[PDB]
Amino acid sequence: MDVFLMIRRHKTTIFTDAKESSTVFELKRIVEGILKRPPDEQRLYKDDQLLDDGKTLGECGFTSQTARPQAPATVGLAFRADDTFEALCIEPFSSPPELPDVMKP
Amino acid sequence: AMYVKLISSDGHEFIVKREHALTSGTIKAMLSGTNEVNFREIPSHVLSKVCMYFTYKVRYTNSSTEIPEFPIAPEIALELLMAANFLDC
Amino acid sequence: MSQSNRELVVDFLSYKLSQKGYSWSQFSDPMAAVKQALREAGDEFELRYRRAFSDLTSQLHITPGTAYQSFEQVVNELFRDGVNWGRIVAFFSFGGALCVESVDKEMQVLVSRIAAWMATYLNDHLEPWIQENGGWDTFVELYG
Amino acid sequence: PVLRSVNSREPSQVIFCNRSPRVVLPVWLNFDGEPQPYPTLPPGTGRRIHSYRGHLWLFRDAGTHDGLLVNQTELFVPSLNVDGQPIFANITLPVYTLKERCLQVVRSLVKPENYRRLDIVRSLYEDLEDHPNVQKDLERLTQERIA
Repeated sequence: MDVFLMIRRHKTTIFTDAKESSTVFELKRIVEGILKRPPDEQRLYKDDQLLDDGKTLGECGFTSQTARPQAPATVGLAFRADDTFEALCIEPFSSPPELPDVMKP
Repeated sequence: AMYVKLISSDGHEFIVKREHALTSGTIKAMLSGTNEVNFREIPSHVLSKVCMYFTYKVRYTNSSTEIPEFPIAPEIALELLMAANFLDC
Repeated sequence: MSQSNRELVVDFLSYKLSQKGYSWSQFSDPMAAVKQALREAGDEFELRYRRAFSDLTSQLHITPGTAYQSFEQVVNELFRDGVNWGRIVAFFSFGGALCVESVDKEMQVLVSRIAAWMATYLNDHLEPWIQENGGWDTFVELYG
Repeated sequence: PVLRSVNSREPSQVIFCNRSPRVVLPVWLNFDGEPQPYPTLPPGTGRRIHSYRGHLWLFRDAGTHDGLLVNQTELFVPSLNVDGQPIFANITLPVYTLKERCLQVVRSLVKPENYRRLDIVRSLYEDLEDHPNVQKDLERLTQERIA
């Protein structure tokens, strides 16, 4: 069963899919192919929870009812930097303008 | 497969599959005229929703599954309408 | 006055037969205002409800032995919810269509029978309503 | 009258199945070619209905008149039942274009008197005002008889 995700770091968002039985490490391989950094230099987060490389995407909470094509689940990404790691930082999207009057009830 | 980078007007980089981005005829023309497209007047909160529509159309087109609704909040509907008219999708 | 209704039946059947090329004389044998009014009304009904003619043509296995059974079923369902002027001209248009098709299928023996079926039903089950609604003069005013 | 039900009088058990989030209005094209509305189907519900072989059915959003699909196509023609089991007419959402979906959401929030008070290109006023209806869809389906 497929789950649809948004891998997000800083001002970068990756739209990808994976099997629900796919593991977090395998998802790191997908990130490695795109952003050219290996899994050992990655930390994937669901909200603010660190995900083990051994758990499947379903065991982390990414099911077909939470990771849908029209509403993908968000996975955080942090890269290794020198002897330490950088903190998780996802810069938010822009904000929509105030709802115009003709659209209000 | 191959990926392309769609850059919003506020600097957000969206990395989608090239097949999915080619849903828009405008993006297919911008790419064919290298693997990046800069949208000078599409904000990130709109371009993100457009990318979600690409992964939504490719999954459910020609599929016999029960298709769910593509949701559009009222605060984004007017800008998403303008973006879709420009991108032709 | 009873057989003044018979005159209408014969007049309307002669009219629809002469539209197809057949004479009433080959098969048997103001008042002119109601005949002309019922003549024009049957033609207008025939134009407005052409599908009813097509649907009935394709549903009635018409046969001299079973023609009366088919006539009574059609007429009884035609007046199921009561009678009105429009249905009465449909009753006339049905008998006209029944006659013209009987000549087309070379069952001309039914042309006289149909006229008696119509005259009988018209006297038994329709004349009470007609006189209660102002007679045929009311029909002519409503049509003009 | 090109698109009309055939008066076959041959019964055909059909199950209208609403596999969409919309309140579905089944539309029957009569023998005269006109569309007639039938009782609506809430989302997820389904009724076993009596129709006839050769009849034509369309399915619409009962409120916005958005076009829906039946068995992946636009029209439904019931057939004779094999083995006494009914024919399923599965009504689903089509994958709308983003533009049309956006037009749908805006149409449901702005009264038609206020379409012009929105700040968009004038071509989007005419697009917002061209509501989906059954009549325009029929004229397209009739003119697609060519080959």
